[PDB]
Amino acid sequence: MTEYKLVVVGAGGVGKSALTIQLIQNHFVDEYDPTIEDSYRKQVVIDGETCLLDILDTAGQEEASAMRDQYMRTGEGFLCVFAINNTKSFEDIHQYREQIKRVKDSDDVPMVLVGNKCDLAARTVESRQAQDLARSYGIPYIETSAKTRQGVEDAFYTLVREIRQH
Amino acid sequence: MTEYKLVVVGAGGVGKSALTIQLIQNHFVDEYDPTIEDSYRKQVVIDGETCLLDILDTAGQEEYSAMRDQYMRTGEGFLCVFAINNTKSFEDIHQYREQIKRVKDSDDVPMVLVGNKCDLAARTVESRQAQDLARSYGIPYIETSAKTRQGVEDAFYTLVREIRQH
Amino acid sequence: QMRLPSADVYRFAEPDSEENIIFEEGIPIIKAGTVIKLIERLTYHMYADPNFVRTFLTTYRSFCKPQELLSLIIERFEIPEPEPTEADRIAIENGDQPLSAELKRFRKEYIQPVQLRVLNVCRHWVEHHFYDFERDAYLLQRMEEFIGTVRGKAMKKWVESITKIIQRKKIAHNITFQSSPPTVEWHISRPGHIETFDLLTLHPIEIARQLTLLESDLYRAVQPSELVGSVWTKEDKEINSPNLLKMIRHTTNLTLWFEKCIVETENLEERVAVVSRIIEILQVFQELNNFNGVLEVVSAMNSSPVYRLDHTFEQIPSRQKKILEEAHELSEDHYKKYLAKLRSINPPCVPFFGIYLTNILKTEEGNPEVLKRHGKELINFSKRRKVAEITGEIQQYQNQPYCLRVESDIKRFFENLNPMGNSMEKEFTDYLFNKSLEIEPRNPKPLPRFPKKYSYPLKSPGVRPSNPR
Ligand SMILES: Nc1nc2c(ncn2[C@@H]2O[C@H](COP(=O)(O)OP(=O)(O)NP(=O)(O)O)[C@@H](O)[C@H]2O)c(=O)[nH]1
Ligand SMILES: [Mg+2]
Repeated sequence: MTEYKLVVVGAGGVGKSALTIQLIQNHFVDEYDPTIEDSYRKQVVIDGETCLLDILDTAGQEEASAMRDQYMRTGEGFLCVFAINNTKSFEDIHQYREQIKRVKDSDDVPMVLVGNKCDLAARTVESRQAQDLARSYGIPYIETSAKTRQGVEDAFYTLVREIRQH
Repeated sequence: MTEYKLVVVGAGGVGKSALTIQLIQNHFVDEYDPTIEDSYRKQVVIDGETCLLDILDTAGQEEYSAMRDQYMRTGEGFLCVFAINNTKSFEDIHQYREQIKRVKDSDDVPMVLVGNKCDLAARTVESRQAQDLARSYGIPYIETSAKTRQGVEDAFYTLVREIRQH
Repeated sequence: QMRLPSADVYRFAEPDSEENIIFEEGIPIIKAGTVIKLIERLTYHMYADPNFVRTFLTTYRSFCKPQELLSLIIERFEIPEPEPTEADRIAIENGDQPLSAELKRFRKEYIQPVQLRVLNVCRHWVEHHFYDFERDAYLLQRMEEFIGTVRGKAMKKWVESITKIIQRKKIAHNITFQSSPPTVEWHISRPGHIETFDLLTLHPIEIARQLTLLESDLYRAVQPSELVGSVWTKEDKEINSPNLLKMIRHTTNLTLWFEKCIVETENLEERVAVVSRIIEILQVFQELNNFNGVLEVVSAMNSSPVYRLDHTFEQIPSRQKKILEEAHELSEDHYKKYLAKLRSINPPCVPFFGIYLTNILKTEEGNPEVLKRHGKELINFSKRRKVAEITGEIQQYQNQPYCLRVESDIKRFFENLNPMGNSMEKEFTDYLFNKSLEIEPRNPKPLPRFPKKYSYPLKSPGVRPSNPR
C-alpha cells in the first residue's frame, strides 16, 4: 500500500476539523474547539488501490502562523478550505496558496479548493467566484458539508488522485 | 534441510515469550522489533547436524483458550513451561500434556518440561518436585532463566534431540 | 541564530549531548533521552510531530509519574523573556520606544510555538487520557488552576477551550452514512419470536451481520491503557483490561457454541447441514471483513472434537471445503496471508486482536526500559515508539463504523449465549470430545446411526441478500 500525506489548511472556523472527523469517524463535530495541531490515519481503497492517508489538521487561528511553514514542507497535498458563508475566509485562500507555493518552492503543488458548509442557506460566496479562482490555480473546486457528508469523500479522494498522478 | 516446528505451551505469565526471544533474537543489537519477518525462524547446528527451528509461540494469547487445539496440532515437539515461583502454573502442566496428546492423537509426543525463573521472587516449586513429575511422564526436565540466558538453548536443543530419537 | 534562555533559569535550555539524548540513524527521531530532553522534544519549537504526543501520553507512566509530568510541562511553559539588547537600551535611554526586534522574534519563533505545544499536550491529555485525572483529584485541580492562570490574549482562545473540555469530562456521538443499511433478513424464526432463535432458524446472513456488529463494538471499546505494560497478562488483568477480556471471552464463547452445535447433532445428515450453515456464516464474515468472526469459525473447525469428524466433512460440498481451506490458510506461517489481507481491504473491518497482543508482549520484553551511555541512564524511547505504533494501528481500525442495522432480539440472543452452562472448562471440553467419539467412533469401530432432532427444513436460504422492503 501507498502512503499519502495530506494537509488541511484554511482560516479559523471554516470546518477543517469537522471535515476531517467526518471522513475519519463518520461523525459530525458540533463543538468549536480551536485546533493547535492534530494528525489522523485512514486506510482506504481508492480506484482499486489500497492506501494509507496521513491527514494533518492545522490551526486556522493566526496566532499560530509561525508553525505553518513547519507542516507545509512535509505535506504532499493540500486541502485549502473556506466557508461559503464567510467572505473573509475565502479571501484568506490566496495567502495560503502563496505560502505553500513559496515553502515547497513549486507552482505545481497538488491541492483542492474546498467550499465548506454548503448545507447552510446563507451563502456569501458564489460557486462561480470560487470556480474562477480554482481555474486560475489549475485545481478543482469541491463544495462540501461536514455536517451531511455531502462532497466530503470527493474532496479528500480527489486530492489523493492528484498526488498519485503528480 | 530439516525444519523443526516447536510449540511453547503453558499458563500466561511464566515467561514463554522471553524464552523464545532469548533463543531467536540478536543479542548484540540495541533494538528488537518482533513486527519483522523471520522473528520465529533460526538456523542452528545441533550435534553436528544443521537444522531450521520454527518457533510457534503465541504468548499473550492465552485467554483465547478455544484456539489452543489449532495452534498445537502443527507442532512436532512441545516445551511445557511453568514458573518456579508459581505453583498454579506447575499444577496446570498435567492438563497441557493431556491436551497435547489429544490434539496429536498420540500417547508418545516429543516434549520437555521447563521450569523457568522469571524474577527474584521466592521459589515455590523445588527441582525435585519437577524432576519427579518429569520422570513420571518419561520426559526431560530443564530449568531456565530467560533473563540471564541460562538453559535456554538447552531447553530447545533437548526437545529437538527428543524429536530426532522419536 | 536566536539566543535561548539561560540554562540557569530554564532547565529546558541545556544543549543536546551524548549524555542526555540519542537520535535514530525528515524530522529527527528520538532513540533515547532523559525525561527533561523527552519533554523538550515533546514541545519543540522547530518542527511538528503529533505522532510524538500520542506515543508519549500513551506510554509515559512507566518512566514518569503524572504529577511530575504536569510539573515539568508547566515549568516548560514558563519561559523567561530576554533582556533588552544594546540597541533597545540605547533607545530606552533616549526616552523613546525600543524596536525590540530580537524580543519579538523570540516570542514568535520560540515562546509561542512552545507554549502552544504545551497547551496541545494538556488538551490531548485531558481529552484522551482522562483516567489520570479521575484517579488523582489533586492532579485535576492543578491542571484546572494552571490553565486558569494563563494570561494574555494570544492564548485566551485555547485556554477557554481547554477549560470547557475539562468541565465536559466531569459532567459525563451520532453517525452519518453515505448509503442506507441493508434490510434485516429473516428465515424460519420470525420477528419477536426470540424463543425459536437458533443456528438453523435464524437467517445465516443476519447471524453474520449481528455478530459482526457485536464484535465490532467489542473491538472498538478496547483502550490503549488495557495494552501498555502488558497488563492483560498480570494478576490484575480483570481490573486493567476489562474490555479486552470481554472481547476475547465473547470470541471463545462463540467458538465453543459452534463446536457444541456440531457434536450435539448426532444424526450425520443433520450435522452436515449444521457444518454447512456455519461455513456459510463464515462466507458472510469474510465479505464483511470480520476477521475475528472468520477465525472463530476456523478455530471451531480445527478443534479436537470437530477436526476428527471425517465422515461429516466428506459430505460437505467441494466449494465449501475450499472456502474453509482458504480461511484456514490465513493463519498459516504465522498469519502471513492474514496480515497481507488486513493491509489490503477497505474498512470497516474487525481485526483478530491476538496478533497485536503477541507483538506488544514481545516488544515489551525484548527491549530494555533504559539505554546506558557514559554511565547515564536514558529512557529507551524507541521501545515506546514501537508499542505506540501497534496501539496506533489498532486505533486506526477502530474508527470506521459498520453500515448495518442492529436487531435488538438477535443481538440479545447472541449476548446471552452460554454454551458451557455452569460447567467448568475441563468438564465441558471433555464432554465435547466424548460426544465426538460417540457420533464418529475411532476406527476400526463401525459408524452408528442416530435419529433426527430437527423438526423444520434444513435447507439453507443461502447467503445472497434479497432486495425488497
Ligand atoms: N452547518 C455546518 N457547520 C459546520 C460545518 N463544518 C464545520 N461547522 C461548524 O463550524 C464550527 C467550526 O468547525 P471546526 O471544524 O472547528 O473549524 P476549524 O476550521 O477546524 N477551526 P480551527 O482552525 O480553529 O481549528 C463548528 O461549530 C462546526 O460544527 C458544515 O459543513 N456545516
Ligand atoms: Mg480545527
